[PDB]
Amino acid sequence: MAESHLQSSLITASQFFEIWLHFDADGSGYLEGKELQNLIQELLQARKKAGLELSPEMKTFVDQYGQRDDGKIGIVELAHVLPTEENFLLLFRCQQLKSCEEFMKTWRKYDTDHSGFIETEELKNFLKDLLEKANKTVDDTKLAEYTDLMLKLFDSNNDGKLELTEMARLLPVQENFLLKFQGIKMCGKEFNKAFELYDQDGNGYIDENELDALLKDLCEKNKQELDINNISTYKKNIMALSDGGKLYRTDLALILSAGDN
Repeated sequence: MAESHLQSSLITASQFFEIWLHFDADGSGYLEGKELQNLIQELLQARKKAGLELSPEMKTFVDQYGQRDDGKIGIVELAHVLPTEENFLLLFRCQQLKSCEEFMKTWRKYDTDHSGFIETEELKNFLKDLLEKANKTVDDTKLAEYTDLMLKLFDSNNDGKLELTEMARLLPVQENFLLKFQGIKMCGKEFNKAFELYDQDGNGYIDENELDALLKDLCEKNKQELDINNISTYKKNIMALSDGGKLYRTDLALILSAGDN
């Protein structure tokens, strides 16, 4: 299949997601390291076989990732490795364009007062906002393939909505608190209760401070994913989805919800 779509056309997100899924054996929602040496090995092949020289990015993705055995890649890394959508990717990397933790700040803006996951009509609208960011307005071919990959590659329960791990899979794992935040999954139930704990005034609202008060649990819970150094930062990022410096938990829960859906 790769061999066909890899160097076939500018393939959409589910396709490139499939081609990459081909080697994405551990289905960890990310290409592995060896799988990368195994995938990237198929890339240079898709080129040699499909009669296309390997693009500096594929040949380099291979030169770069051909040794990322102790490394992993998200949807965005592979999204643009293959010529799936040089245009749709503009929003694809919109997560990594300036910041992994910052873009997410914008992800919740349209999320209807930030429900914790975008909607079908909202996310479908969200991609548009991506268009607003790319300053190009990625055509239907760019944003649709995207709109769908958002709710599909992350389909919590298949409602049509969007959670973070999709945006987190297409976002920059490099500094994203999410890739660690997923494993950081306390539990939507502990989220609700801890949050309530952070809700010291009993007002139903958590501010960017409680956020670090949230992380304090987290770092002590997993210094492997939550460092008390970046914890204040982990409080900062969830904050990115909060409301006017005061967070409505519907924004944080998504950061570390086990996947309550």
